[PDB]
Amino acid sequence: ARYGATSTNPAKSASARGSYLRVSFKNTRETAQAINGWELTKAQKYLEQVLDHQRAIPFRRFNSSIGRTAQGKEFGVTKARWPAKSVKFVQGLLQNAAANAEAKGLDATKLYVSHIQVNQAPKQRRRTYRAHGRINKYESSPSHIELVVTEKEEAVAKAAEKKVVRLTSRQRGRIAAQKRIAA
Amino acid sequence: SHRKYEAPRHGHLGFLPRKRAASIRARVKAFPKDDRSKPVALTSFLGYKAGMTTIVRDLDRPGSKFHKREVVEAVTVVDTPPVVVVGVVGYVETPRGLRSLTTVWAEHLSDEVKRRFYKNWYKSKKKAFTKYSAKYAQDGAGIERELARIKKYASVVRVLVHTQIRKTPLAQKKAHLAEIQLNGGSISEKVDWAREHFEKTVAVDSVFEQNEMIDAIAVTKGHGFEGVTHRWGTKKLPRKTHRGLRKVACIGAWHPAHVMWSVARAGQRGYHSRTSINHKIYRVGKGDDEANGATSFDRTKKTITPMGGFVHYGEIKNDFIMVKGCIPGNRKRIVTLRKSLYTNTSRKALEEVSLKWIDTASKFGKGRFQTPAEKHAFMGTLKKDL
Amino acid sequence: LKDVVTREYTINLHKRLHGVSFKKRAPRAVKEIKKFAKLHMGTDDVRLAPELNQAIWKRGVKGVEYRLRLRISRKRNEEEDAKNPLFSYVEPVLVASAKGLQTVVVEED
Amino acid sequence: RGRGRGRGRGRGRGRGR
Amino acid sequence: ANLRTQKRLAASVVGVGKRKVWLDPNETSEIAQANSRNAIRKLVKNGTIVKKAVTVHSKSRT
RNA sequence: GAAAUUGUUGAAAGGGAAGGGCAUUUGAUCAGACA
RNA sequence: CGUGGAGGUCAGUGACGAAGCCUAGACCGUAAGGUCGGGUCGAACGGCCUCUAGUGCAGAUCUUGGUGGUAGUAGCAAAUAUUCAAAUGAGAACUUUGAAGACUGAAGUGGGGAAAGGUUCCACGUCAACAGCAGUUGGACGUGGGUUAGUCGAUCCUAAGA
RNA sequence: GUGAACAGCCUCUAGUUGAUAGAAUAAUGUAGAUAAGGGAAGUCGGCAAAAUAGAUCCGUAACUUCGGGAUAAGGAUUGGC
Repeated sequence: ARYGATSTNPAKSASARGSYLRVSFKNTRETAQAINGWELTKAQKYLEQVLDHQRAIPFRRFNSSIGRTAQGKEFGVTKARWPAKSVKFVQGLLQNAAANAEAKGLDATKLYVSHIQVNQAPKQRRRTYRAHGRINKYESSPSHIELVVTEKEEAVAKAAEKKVVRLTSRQRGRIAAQKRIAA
Repeated sequence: SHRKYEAPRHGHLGFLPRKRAASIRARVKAFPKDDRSKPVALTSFLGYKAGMTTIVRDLDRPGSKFHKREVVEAVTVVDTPPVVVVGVVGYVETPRGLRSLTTVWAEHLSDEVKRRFYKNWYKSKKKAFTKYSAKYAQDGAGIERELARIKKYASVVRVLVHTQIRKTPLAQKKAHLAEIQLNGGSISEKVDWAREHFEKTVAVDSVFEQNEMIDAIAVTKGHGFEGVTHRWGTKKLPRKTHRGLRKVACIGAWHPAHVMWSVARAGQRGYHSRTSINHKIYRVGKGDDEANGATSFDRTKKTITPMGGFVHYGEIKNDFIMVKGCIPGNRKRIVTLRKSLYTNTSRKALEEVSLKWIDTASKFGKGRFQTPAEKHAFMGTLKKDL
Repeated sequence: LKDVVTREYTINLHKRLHGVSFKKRAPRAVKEIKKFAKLHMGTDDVRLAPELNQAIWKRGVKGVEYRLRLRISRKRNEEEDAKNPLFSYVEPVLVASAKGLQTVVVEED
Repeated sequence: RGRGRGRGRGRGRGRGR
Repeated sequence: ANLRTQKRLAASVVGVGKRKVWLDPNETSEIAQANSRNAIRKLVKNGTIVKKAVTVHSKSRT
């Protein structure tokens, strides 16, 4: 339990997570941000085309000195990549999250991903060897991945505030003057 | 301090920036000034650069050593199929410049023109200029009201022409649309000349003629990213130079603390728009006449295409213009031939050029024969034919 | 349209290995045949017979022949239903010289 | 330390007079 | 399977190097069960492992 | 289970820095007395 | 004004929640600070009158520990070179087998030893970490097996010496 | 095997095919090269590079401690049958 900041109904939702996964944190964040809010049935088809180099994952924040490509025109960006290792981990949790839906009794035609969050994990330490007999760090950046799928609903909330009226003595006598004259 | 010695500037500062052109077709920035007494005629033409060959002619230049002597000169061959007028455009005078007012198109447009307006022509429904064709379905008042506005206003009138790409050996299948200014008089007659020429073809001999000095406007052959040694022609560093020698040593002084715009730097070379002037016309050929390569001194029955055709281009089957010298741009490139903006009387022009021989040997190697019958006569018979 | 067919092609492998490094010509000729079979058959899984691999590597890395006579047969995929239902099997044709032959459709006789 | 990072002895480099 | 240890035993049993030991690829199921040198001698007898005679170095031009 | 640091969500601003002081508008929010 | 501890006092507060922490929530003081509400938390803590000190940090190329921008950037380019099919497996550019192409060219990338290492040797099982890609593989991990002398050496003799 | 040769080069026995890969072939690099006419005009300076090169035959100066200098310098020949 103890997921991120979610504003969905827990009754009509299903969750799945994965901890201490040895994948790049920067590569996983771009794939998580390129899939948030999408329908689950369209999320799984889009991720399969990334492995076939048909569509690309737009890089928005961790995108310094990335080579630009022509497949970013769909998302209005120039720099995009195909992080195949992170997609195979993200789609491995989409399959697990979708499997928990029929156990809870959720019809798969209306699931869309509403919350997905990735954050850093404790690092695995190794070392490299540099010139003049020096030793630097050589570390991985794992991540914790969690996502929640939720049923889509429409026509939620009518009946806004009542907007109580505050009138003064002179204004009540003014609005009663047009009423006795016209509509 | 002073340099050590004075040296000339490397390169020309007026040709900046050296960036890629915005289009493959070079723009016509200037047109010859209009003369009201002259009849209505075109000011430029569109063609495709085929290649180059060699001409032998007599030199008529008094006071020179090669007078009444033969010389060889390199010439360019430009394939110029007749263009088709598809519309007219009028320009009114404004304190901010020239402004387009009304564009009137023809009733029927070929698929070559419609190919220009689509990027996915194989997927489109080809609906271009379908509702505009309903303006000709009435008595004609819809087009005439837009045409009478060009006679009153729009002191500058330009015509819309397109190339017949299907008459060339190119596999590009798409016409090139351009604006050509009409140079005549009586502005009303300019739109009457354009109205009669809708869906009509004008040849190349009606615009240009023999011994005429013209200007060539085209896009330079591209070369991609280039170093500073070839882009600007700077001196190479000695062999002892560490970290490379094909560079510029000093790119600027300490003060000002910025790199100036006048220093030589690496970047894109080629694919620029250039305008070469003072090019004499040597031949105005015909596509419906055989023996284009023949001359009144050679008399042999042969056309201008070399043995095996032009390299990377093909064979000429339409009208062509032969231009002495070099033309910017490589083969298969759209070019715009334009008349001179001034009357030249330097005696390099005004001479009548009469050729003696046209070289038609193969440009795929060291050709030894001009005609296929000449190859059979010199070599006799072979094993394959007999 | 599975329509299993078997044809015999002639590939101009001299023009596909032009300006290629001498230590990569034979490896790239294997990749060019798989690209050749993908264009004419449409299948993504292309299997090359070990006898045809001996024909490319007959004269070392920089010894690829100018023309090769091949036989591409399109079959049905088995063994746990991979992504495509059809694959292409390419076999060599033992002739004196593959110089002057065109495409011939070989019937399943 | 190694053959690089030369600052001290010099033929015409720094640390002269 | 992993027939790395079977090629090492067959080289010493036959008496040649590892470059001249041939293992049947269609009969790889029963080669992996031969863990001792006594069973390796058994496969050579029935033709599962052959000798793979030497490469000819002709001296005719000499 | 704090800070540096990071993700998600929500709110706001952004023409070669950002942050601050005085004054007010706008938005959000809070209090008092109802004797 | 604030901190650690000490004497006295408020027959002070507290598992019906003490201390700590969080809080563009509130109040008091010119300020150092103090108080309250809410969230979290789980066992001790405070007001005042006095005593006492290892008693207040933004710096010292401070110490120790942790984390950033740079940045998914520099880079993973010597030693001529790999390719096809099958098998195994959740998964194969890298494992195994077959076939092909190559190299070390016998002052070798061959077969043995000395110094040194100490179980790396062999078998089976395993893939979290390690093998700066990968891995079903490994000098890795886990469990076991293995070194047989009257003739080979030490042991004996003496050299420079001790 | 070639050759004077334990040189270089190719092969047999034996042993490896292990050094992160894939796709393209911009600039600038590292390594290897070729250049018309001139031939050190370059540069502190022939730096770097180029030329010469094995064998057989001919020929070989000044000087000298009479031993050398000397492969002096300078020329010709080289396959196959």
